[PDB]
Amino acid sequence: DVDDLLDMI
Repeated sequence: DVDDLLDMI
């Protein structure tokens, strides 16, 4: 989840 949100950044 965290990695995908980081990419969302």
